[PDB]
Amino acid sequence: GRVRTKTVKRASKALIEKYYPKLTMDFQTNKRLCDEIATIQSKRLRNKIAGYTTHLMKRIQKGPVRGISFKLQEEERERKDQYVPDVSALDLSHSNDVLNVDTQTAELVNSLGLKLPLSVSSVSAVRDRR
Amino acid sequence: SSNIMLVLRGTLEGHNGWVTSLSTSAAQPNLLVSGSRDKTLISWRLTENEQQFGVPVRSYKGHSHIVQDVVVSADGNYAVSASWDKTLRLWNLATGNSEARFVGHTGDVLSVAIDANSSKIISASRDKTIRVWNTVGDCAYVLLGHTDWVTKVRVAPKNLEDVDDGRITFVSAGMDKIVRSWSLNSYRIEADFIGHNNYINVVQPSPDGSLAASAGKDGQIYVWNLKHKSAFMNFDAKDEVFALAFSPSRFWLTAATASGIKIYDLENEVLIDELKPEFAGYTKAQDPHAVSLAWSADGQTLFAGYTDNVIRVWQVMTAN
Amino acid sequence: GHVSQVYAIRQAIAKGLVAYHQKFVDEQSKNELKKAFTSYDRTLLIADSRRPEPKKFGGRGARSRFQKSYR
RNA sequence: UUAAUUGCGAUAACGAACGAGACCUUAACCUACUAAAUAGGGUUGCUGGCACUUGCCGGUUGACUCUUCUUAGAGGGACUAU
Ligand SMILES: [Mg+2]
Ligand SMILES: [Mg+2]
Repeated sequence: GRVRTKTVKRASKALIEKYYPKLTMDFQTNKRLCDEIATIQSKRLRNKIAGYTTHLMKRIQKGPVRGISFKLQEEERERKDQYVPDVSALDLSHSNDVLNVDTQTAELVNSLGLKLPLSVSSVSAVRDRR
Repeated sequence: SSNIMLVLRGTLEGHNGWVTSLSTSAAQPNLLVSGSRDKTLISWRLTENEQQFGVPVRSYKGHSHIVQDVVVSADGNYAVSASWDKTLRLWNLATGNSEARFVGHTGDVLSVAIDANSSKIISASRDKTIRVWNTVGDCAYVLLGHTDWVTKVRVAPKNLEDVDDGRITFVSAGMDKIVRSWSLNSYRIEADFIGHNNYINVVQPSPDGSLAASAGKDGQIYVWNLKHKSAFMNFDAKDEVFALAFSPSRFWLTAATASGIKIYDLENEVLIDELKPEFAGYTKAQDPHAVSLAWSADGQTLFAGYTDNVIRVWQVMTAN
Repeated sequence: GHVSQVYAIRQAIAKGLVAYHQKFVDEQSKNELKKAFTSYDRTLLIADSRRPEPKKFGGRGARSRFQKSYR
């Protein structure tokens, strides 16, 4: 029945989020790091904290996990977010500069007073039986 | 050019923790002292008979905690062990008993260095300090200048410096993200080296003593000149380079990446070979990486101490 | 007591042999002795960890209890 | 899921407090440190006996030396570690 209650989990989360570059995969090195960079009163709690910190580090190494965040992961997320394709996904770059619309939206374009390159196609009002 | 292949020839089983460090003496080529996480050193006698490349000779108990760095003496009869109990131990390689117990570091010792002759012991510890001891056991100097842990200190061998100087030059590095040079007689500072993005994990001067190779977390290996005090080159390992080692014969750098062992050919500035042993029953995400590297005296065999508690030796077998 | 002393002598002799072989003989001999030993009654080199449980009030034994009346 | 209102979480709930846990005592493990005629051991004395080969089992508050066990301080050690 080892569940590692609030204190160790929160402390390890903060430890990772403030000291990821210094943390390692090894339990003993992270134990010394916990001794130096954090004032854990007892030593059993220190050991539990280092153990859960190592476990969370291993999970992070496997991949990105919920809850915890740090400078490197947030910067990588922002870099992936800033991705914008140079090629266009709109304005009829595909389908040889032709968009497929039915009659109704064609009349919409017409009555709007605008002339856009359209391509009429009936929508076969028969509906699928699903 | 130099179509040199290296093949694993033996496995030195017998340790019970990660083989953290290795050492070999030039005078005695068939002896290899290895320290592990099992708080014990082991002396190995190398046999050129069959599958096993060596034979354990003596286990050196007496260390309470992790044994990090191991250094053999120049003559090949004494070995200095640095452990995680804040103490250093000098061992007779034949008797098996300890001679001296160096005490004084307030943090667990991470690395130790032997003098060029048998005069001084240089030790690096987590207490941000370096200590210079006699062979008796007392501490002669307390070198400061590092604001964080010092992980590696290995002496730059004096090759042809003028004739003779009686001056002892070495390098030091750790989590201060710097590399420092030190000169001894007196016993004061020398030039600096600031190139690492992350903190330095290990440094190792070249066998001649004019090239210093440093490595860190980001896998950014730097090569510097000490007698010229300038950068020599820079590569990226793109993994966690735990340890690195020059080679006596070839102009090479072995690097213990978190994925395998790279070898960099220095003259051509291009890596040539990669070493990844074949384990069984794993998930390819936690394969046991190398933590200790040591070439033979001639430059014919390579010893790698892994986290799987095993020493593996790659013998150089040039298949034309 | 008697049998506890006997097991103590067993462990003392085995550990003395192993320690002597490690100290002055050879590594291989020591590991061979350990393989011969630990493959038989692991206690031969490892001290037993089981030891008596402190007694508690309300029970004449360390874990037993008194009888209940109930009426 | 946990021994646990212990956690992972989902969420008109958000942050918190007591309890549990943490924490102390005790039981381990320390041929690593400090040491000890109010604890033990070795060598050597001075002796007893038997063996006769230099060895065995003893006695002595005679000396030198050591701390493995016995002690108790600072520490290490396990955190479900791989
Ligand atoms: Mg009873
Ligand atoms: Mg003791």
